Amino acid sequence: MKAKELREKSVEELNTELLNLLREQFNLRMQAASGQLQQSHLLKQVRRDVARVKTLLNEKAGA
Amino acid sequence: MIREERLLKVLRAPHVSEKASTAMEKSNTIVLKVAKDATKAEIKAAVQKLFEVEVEVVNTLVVKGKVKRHGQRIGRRSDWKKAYVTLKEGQNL
Amino acid sequence: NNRPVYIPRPRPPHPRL
Amino acid sequence: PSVLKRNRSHGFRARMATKNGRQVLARRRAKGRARLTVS
RNA sequence: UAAGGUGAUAUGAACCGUUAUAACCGGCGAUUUCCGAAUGGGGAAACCCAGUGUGUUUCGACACACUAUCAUUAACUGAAUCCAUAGGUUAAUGAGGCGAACCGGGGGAACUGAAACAUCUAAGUACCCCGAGGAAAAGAAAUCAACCGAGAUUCCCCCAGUAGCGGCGAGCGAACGGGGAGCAGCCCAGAGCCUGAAUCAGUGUGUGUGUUAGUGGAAGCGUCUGGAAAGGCGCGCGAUACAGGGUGACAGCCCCGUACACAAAAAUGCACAUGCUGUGAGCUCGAUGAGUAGGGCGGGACACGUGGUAUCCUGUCUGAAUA
RNA sequence: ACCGGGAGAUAGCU
RNA sequence: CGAAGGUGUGCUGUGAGGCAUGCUGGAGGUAUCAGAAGUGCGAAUGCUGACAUAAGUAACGAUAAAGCGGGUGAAAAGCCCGCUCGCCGGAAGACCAAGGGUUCCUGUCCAACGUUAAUCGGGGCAGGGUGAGUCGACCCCUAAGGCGAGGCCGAAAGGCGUAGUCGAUGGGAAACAGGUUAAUAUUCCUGUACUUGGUGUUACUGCGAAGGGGGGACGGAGAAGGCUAUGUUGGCCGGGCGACGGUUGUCCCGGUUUAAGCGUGUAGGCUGGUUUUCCAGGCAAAUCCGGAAAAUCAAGGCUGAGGCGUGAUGACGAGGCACUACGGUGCUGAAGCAACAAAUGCCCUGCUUCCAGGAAAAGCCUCUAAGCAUCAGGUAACAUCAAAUCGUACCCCAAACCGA
Repeated sequence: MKAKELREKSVEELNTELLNLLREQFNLRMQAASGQLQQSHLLKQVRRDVARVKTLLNEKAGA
Repeated sequence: MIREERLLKVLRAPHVSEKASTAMEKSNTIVLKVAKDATKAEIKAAVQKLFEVEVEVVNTLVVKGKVKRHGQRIGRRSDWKKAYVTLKEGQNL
Repeated sequence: NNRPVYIPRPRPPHPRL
Repeated sequence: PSVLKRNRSHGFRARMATKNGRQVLARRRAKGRARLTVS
């Protein structure tokens, strides 16, 4: 989904990063303790998504 | 002001133990494994922002790694910080 | 959850388990 | 002995302070030992 | 490039895609916690304490950028002593560390043999410190033997363990000349005629050759031993590829694949012609890098005792012209 | 005194 | 259809050796001819791995000492429960420092260890366990010591040193009663408390820093009294009438505890108090301190354990009442007062004597130049908060540190 975040503006990228970190990071981390998180690829997917988001905002803005 | 991103990147996960289960109702206290530093102010602000609960004081401790020697060379476990959070009246997961 | 740890094959004089 | 005096006499910083400490550390690094001075 | 993949110990669920957003490789980029030259201060290496400039829907502290040292340059201020300088502030230039040896330097032993021994090989070696560059160092003549001689230096072959020296005792090591890789000479010190015309550096253009991932790439079956054939036997073919490696025993024709022909969106080394920017065509006649050459006093050193001292730096005194 | 080197040292002898 | 190697036989030559083969071996060896040997081992107290006799030999580790009924377990003088005997008890007990680094608790196992044994353990595996404004570290200052910007002597070196710098085992502020789990309590829960700093409100309102004063901040030796912990006794409360002679009594068993703070400021110790003048004293400053002189009063001022009422219509509790995985959980829970002795603890850094004069700085009270003295700053009370970070398991004169 590289093109999805590539076109987004700085404010939209910040909002996406905020909502992702708030919801998905914990919804996978809290469930990762025990009794939940049947699918394990969600952690890797969210980590890659946040890494891609952080990769942006360094060249789109301030460069 | 503490950045919400920092608040979200200090709480690792709740710690499951029988002592924690007893404390859930004995004193309305919970145990959470948190980041290495996990300053009381930052973690308290994170808890208030996320769970919308009331906390007056949070205790902190560090658990030393346990040396493990099974078959191969000795091994150590990463040191982790545990926080006892006492909620005033609000009960939440 | 990660119950399986993949215990390795031990020595001839190993804990009987 | 005590850990304080041990570090002050043969610790990384203590040895590095003297001129010969740099040579000793370079020799150790060339040797490849995991621990340089202590701990 | 792609139909398999989430590197392994070391299995399992989990899913990701199948013809171009699975995954892998390479080029260009961003992030790059703490100690470590560690550079804001302290400090027991991976710890603590801080100071300024920016933005805070709780303005209780957070997040981003700087805060060590040498000499110099630019600019602004500024003592002795009016400008001038001593001193101060902002930005820049290189560096304090590591890396195994290679060069130039500053110091530097001990054991051992020579009748012990002055002295010497030992040994300017082991070892300590500074700079250095892919080479460094050194080197275009007041260079060498002197009566004939070459015209840069470096290294190799002998020349040559030869001449000589040494309580002629241990050992030490020459020169000239010849043959080889290689050759380039010079710069300005200074006036005119003539100009950005040769050469050099930078900046872009397009070509070739390579690198940083890669593509294609020839030809085989039967029987017996046979655990399985790649082994004996029937025979055919490829070969610009019978180097090598893997496949249930020894494989050219099972595979990777070697010969050979191709491949670059982007960067990168070298060779080209050129727009542009700077050092700067070519000719003439001068001219000789000055307190210098030389000499004297006093240091260390050619086996040796400043000595009859040719010579190496001078602590110090004298002291010519430039063919 | 220990470490690494001079030094796989040195004369006689086992 | 069986290579090298291993292992036996037979045939061979004067010999180092050569050939065939049974079995194992299950994949390489190599005719003849020439070259290189890290080339042929039987000892150098030669070096590395394994295996021996000495040998079932002393010892099984202070000569404090174990035994029985029941339970787990197949196996119990070594484990678990109950009973009896014994040892230490100014320790062989308990709490901290250095040191060790999870050895601490639970569940589970017997690969290896415990001088033989385990089902057990300071052993393996899995889980849990350490909660701090009041404990300490941390941080401010600091002694010896180091570094030691500038800077002096000094050919280079070397010697020395202004300021700063760290450097604690030294000085600087604060919490206890009861409970809590198998492992954590000055931390968690009820209470009452206290310290440092910021903001606002109310009321009053002379501060700064350097400059000073007391204090911080101190040595050795010697003796007296009171108080407290603690213990004995008396009364009181609850439970009892003795396996066998007596034992309703002048009888036996258990309890009769409560912290810090708050006001009282006593016993004791120290100082004699009030007013006025100067200081050439504190680098010129002082409204504070001390020194030098006058008038007045007698018992004023400082320090000071312990006891007293609150803290505490509490907790703690002897001993009972219900549910129980028999391990335990909840409720109630009577009395809780006097006399004596007394310490190394406190009054007490108190009192007498002495030479060897027994550190310094910071925080803290004092009034102090300019100025503000409506303001700002300072003081009394209330509300709001912040006090970060680091160890809080366990052993710690010992089975866990140092000696293998």
